[PDB]
Amino acid sequence: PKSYRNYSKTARNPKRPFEKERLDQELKLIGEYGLKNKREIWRVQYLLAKIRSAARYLLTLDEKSSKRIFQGEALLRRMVRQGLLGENEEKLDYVLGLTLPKLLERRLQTKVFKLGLAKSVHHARVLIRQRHIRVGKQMVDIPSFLVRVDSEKHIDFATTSPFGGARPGRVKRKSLKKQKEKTEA
Amino acid sequence: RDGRHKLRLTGGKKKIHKKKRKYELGRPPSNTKLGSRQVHVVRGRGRNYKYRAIKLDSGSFSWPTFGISKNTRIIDVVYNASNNELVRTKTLVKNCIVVIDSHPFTTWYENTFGTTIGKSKNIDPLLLEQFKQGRVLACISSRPGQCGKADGYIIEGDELLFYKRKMDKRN
Amino acid sequence: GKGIKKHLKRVNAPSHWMLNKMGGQYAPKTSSGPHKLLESIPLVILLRNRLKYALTFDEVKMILIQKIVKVDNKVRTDCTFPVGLMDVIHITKSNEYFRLLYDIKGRFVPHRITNEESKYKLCKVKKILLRKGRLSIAVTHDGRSIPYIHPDVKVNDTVRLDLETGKVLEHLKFQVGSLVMVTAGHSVGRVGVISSIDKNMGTYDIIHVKDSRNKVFATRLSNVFVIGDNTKPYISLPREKGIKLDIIEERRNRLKA
RNA sequence: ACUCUCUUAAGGUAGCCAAAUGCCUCGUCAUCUAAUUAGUGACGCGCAUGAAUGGAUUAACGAGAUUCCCACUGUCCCUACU
RNA sequence: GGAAAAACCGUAAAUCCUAUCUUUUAAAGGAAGGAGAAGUCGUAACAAGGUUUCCGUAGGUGAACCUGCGGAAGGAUCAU
RNA sequence: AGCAUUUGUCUAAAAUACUUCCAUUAAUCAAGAACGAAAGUUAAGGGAGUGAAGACGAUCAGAUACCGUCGUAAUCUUAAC
RNA sequence: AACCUGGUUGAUCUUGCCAGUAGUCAUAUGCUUGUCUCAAAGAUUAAGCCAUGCAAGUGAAAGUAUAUAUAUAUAUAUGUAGAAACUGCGAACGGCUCAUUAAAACAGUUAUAGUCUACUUGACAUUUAUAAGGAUAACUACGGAAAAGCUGUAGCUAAUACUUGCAUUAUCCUUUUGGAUAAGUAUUUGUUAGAAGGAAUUAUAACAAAGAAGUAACACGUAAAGUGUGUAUCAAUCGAGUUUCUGACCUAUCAGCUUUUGAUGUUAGGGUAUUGGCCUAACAUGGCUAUGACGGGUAACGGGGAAUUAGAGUUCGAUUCCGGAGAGGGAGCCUGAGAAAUAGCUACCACAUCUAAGGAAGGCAGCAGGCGCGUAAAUUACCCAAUUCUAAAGAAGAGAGGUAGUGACAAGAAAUAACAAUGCAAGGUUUGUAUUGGAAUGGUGGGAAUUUAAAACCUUCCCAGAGUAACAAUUGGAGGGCAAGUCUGGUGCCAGCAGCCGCGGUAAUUCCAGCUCCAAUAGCGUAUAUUAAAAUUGUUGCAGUUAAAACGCUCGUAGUUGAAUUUCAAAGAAUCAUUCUUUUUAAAAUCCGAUUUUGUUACUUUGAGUAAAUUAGAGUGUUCAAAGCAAACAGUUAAAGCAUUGUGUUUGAAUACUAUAGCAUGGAAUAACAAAAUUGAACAAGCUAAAAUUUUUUGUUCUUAUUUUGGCUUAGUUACGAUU
Repeated sequence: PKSYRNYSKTARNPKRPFEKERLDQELKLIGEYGLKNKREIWRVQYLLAKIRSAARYLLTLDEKSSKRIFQGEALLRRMVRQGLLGENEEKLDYVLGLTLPKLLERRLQTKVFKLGLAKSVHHARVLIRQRHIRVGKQMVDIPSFLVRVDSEKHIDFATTSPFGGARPGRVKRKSLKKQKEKTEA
Repeated sequence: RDGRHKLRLTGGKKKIHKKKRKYELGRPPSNTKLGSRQVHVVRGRGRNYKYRAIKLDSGSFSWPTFGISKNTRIIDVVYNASNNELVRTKTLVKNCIVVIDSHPFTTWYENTFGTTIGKSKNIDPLLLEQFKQGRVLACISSRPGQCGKADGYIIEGDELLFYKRKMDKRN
Repeated sequence: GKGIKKHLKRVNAPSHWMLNKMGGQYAPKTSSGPHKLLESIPLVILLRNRLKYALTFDEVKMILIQKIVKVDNKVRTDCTFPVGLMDVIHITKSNEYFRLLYDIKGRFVPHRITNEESKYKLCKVKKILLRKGRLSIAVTHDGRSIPYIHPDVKVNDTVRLDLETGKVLEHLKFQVGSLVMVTAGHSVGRVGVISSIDKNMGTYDIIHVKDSRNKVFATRLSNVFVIGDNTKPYISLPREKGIKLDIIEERRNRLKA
């Protein structure tokens, strides 16, 4: 019989293909955050949009309503965990206020570029794919990992990376130089 | 057989699917006549055993008014409530009117009270007049086709009058 | 043909079995026995999926062959045998006694019980029949037949029952001051005091139940289990004592540890 | 269709058909049949159709004319007996 | 006590005959609609379109149509 | 739809007026029905004028048309459609 | 994201369509394809046909072993194995398809006081015996037939198979006790008597008749007295049949259908497991229908649900679960608790295999695999380890099921460089870009570590191991719609393109190329269907003077819609100035001067009782995500807690929704409806017939008599009685 494991679309295709202002804006966003495809923007956009929809539904419901207080607080707490909303804000209209650069700012590649390590957004993206990064206690190669607030304090190098001091350099060149030196001497 | 494949309440001809199920049954009908006791075992659904009497003659007959029973040979079938065919053919069915040999009852009464429990309810003259001539009108109550024996009661009073009038204006 | 159905799909099995989506395809189907299918657990689930003394059905079979499990004072032998709404599970190797109870979310937990209280159980009577020679007998939700019951005990009264003799020690009236436990309704797995009885001709009868936090809910008479008299519950209740937190508070409590 | 032309009292309209009306003719095309000078439907420059000399169609009716099909049979094979 | 065999009701497959319905589908000839070209004959409609148009209706005609009867203005007049 | 001479007879109608009566009886309405110009049909009368048809004379390259002269059916009453 | 543009014209504004756009767990197909996870897959066409192979069996204390094998102690004792076979239990579930089928089946919702129910559970039984009767298999012998899961004789022999059949307890009396007497479970009849349910012709108790069936002539060795197997009745249970209510697609160019042949009812039967025209007989003459019956259509199994949605919605649902239906077409049957069973059976028809021709055997919509049909679809794989089932139940079986193989059906994650130097470029030591040149790394090849039923993959580690990082990104476009070329050649109204408008007749911004540029990207085109866009199907929410569209006109039945009116208010506290909340204010009945009840229904509120998967949704760093339903914590190995020298500890798997119908429930408004004057009451008085209360005639029991309460006949008395 068919498998019971679920699956879902991450993203929604954009409608109205060639709308100039939107198109140029998307390119501009790619320019800043180093994403490969319009698809990466669209998944992030879809994710934001779902949050906005949920918050919108919640804000229609009346104050002091039991479901509303519970779900709204829970969603907002999840936003705090994500690092989308600051401490001072705590109200659903700041959830509505969430905005697409603010969300991109919480990508792991962005966080690395800001913290250092790499010298470029693009450099950070390749560095993450080539397995040099670590969130502390766990290693990751996915540049679309999003950073939670309690994990922003432990970005590091991977301990099995060259920069971690593992196998220390290029095997080829170092061996060739050592063999030549031994032969020569 | 049972419960479908006949017309809709509207008068419509309802369609059929669902080929006949065993639990419908509709088992073949049994006559049963007057002769020498002969009975066949039937195996009904869920291992319910039933008894098919195909011939009988000797029943359990009750005088209701005194609440007592004696076993008696049944002389003849004389009237049936439904079709005339069953009585003509000499076949028994539940509500049928037979005649019983009254000597057991007569004997019982003479032994118990004297003269030809809740004592002395005083017979009835019409019934008594029948009683002298020694063969008395009775209604079978049990179901021969189910129970393998035919058991009944002596007719009385108003019921007696009704059956006598119908049975025998008069042709 | 068109016989009885002996299989049970894992998805189609009750939610309160608490089985996963991806673990094979068929559940244990409970054998016929002293409690209804939808209102029990099969012994396999109890041993493997709840207690975790087996990782496989096979290990359950190995455990069961050994006469070290006893339910209701007697050894059991079939894997698919029902645990029952109120009973005593005794695991003889490690000397452990469990009484089976509902939590406050709607599923069965095996609850650690002392040796002394382990020798009795609580039986709801469902019916009382008059059998030959004018001798009454009561009929329990525990599937068990009770000879020579008091005429003072009626249909919704529960009864405390020994496990050595199978005879009655005492009984708890269904009087409107008695502790009641909810067995299968929407609000299953709660305890309250019985506020009020409403009797409806030809139809379902509803009873209003009050919580220890003074919250009120109603429930259908069919699924109401008397559990003590106003002094105390007559068996030891599990951790949350039949009292249900409301969701907001529950989540607030969970965080605040 | 359209045009010219001689000419009539007027130049066959609505219809209709190789019809009991068609010489040429067993007309041409279908269809019925195994083979159709027969039957039926079409077609119609029609020797020589056609509007109370009635035209066209018709339900019912026919000791009417005509063809085919089914049933049936000594009509026939092929006669025999009485 | 009992196998073979039969007869009767009752289930009732199946085979054939009609009858109706259903579905495509053939057919001489008839008669439409469209598509295609630079073909023929006209001048019908648009202007008072050179007889105002159009309606309903009936008859006629080579076709576009014309004519009768009664309407309409979407008429060419909102008016002594 | 339609209805214009005179008087009579039989009919309906609406408005107004009304310190008159009834007390929601209503509104619009598939179904169904009544009436329904003109032409046309069927039948009897009737038949002046008008006048599809048709016949001619013209006009036109042609005219089965516009125009002209004559002219059946219809146009009128009764009775049906 | 509750969205629009191009096309009627010389130019314009409308109406209106067509064209574009996006999606589509929705199929096909074209090109290309490096990774990794995830995983649909011969349904639409033929419920068409099938070669070969496999797909249901079963014995670990415990019915039957002189086939046979074997270990201990002294031919004997015990035992232990055991091919074979009877017997037992299953094989009636699964799995598959979706042809049939439109009040049918199905979903919710009843009912079963109308019934059946194996395994399992708990109660628990009544009218020769130190141990009974055969007859049969395997087996032995002789055999037959081309061949079949063919079977003939004759001789044997067992069973928990088949078949007989053996006490003893209870009731009444003197009075621990001494006597006497009874003694059939269901089932069925007749007669009565009468712990519960809303209601009993019910449980039940008695009397008089019949009466199945049973209550161990069975096997182990269990507790430092037990178990198996069989067994009557009851209950429970796994369930099943009927059965109440309410809910559906298209069609009126289907309007009257149904009743001899049961249609609708009544009575009586028969039949059923039981109710019933379920079936027979007799009798009624009904039942259904424009609120759409009866037909026809459906490329229609139903539902859970799926896609698309701002909100309404519209389309889809062969297909994971539930339920139904069926096994080539029909029909009929046996066994058994359960079957009108299809890897049970018999026959016919339609197909069709073997045959020496006499006869025999057959049913893939089980899994593979083949043919055909087609637009359209995978291995004659490996394994019972998990998941479960069946068995005489650990240990055996299972193409149920898992695991791989095939797999660009879908879905998630993700490479195809990065970077520093210089040189050049542009900016007010900057930003950009062609020279160089050391680092970083998968993909990949090999070995392992591991994983695993077994192997492979995954992950992990160690070797190898990029510069034209040739370890080479494609697809479709570039007038408008619509983002990007009035660039370069060829063609020359041809070839062609072009969804649409249009382009192509010698400068083609559209063809055919090349160059450049652009969109999306390991994916992108095309076709067909379908949803949005479509407020172009319009309830929300259209249009009808003239664009499409007011019936010629009126009456009128169904339908839909329908004036006003019967209980107005007053006071207090909280809170920021409003808001929310409480009190009292007519009248009758009822309960001890005080206390509490008062039309029906719609409507509405709460509730109850609701399968999960799905879906919304809380919790949870699967490496991330798609996901999953888990997990977390301390500890180089012990602390800590708590148990009376022992024991890891905290745990999570919420919540909601689950028609409109049905169920309970508070209600003031809004609606209905009931009640409602050619008259109808309400009460006080009196007479009268029914019941209750007190008394009681007479030697095992028949009467009678006063009093009191409800019903009825007859004058009075009331704010007596009708909204505008």
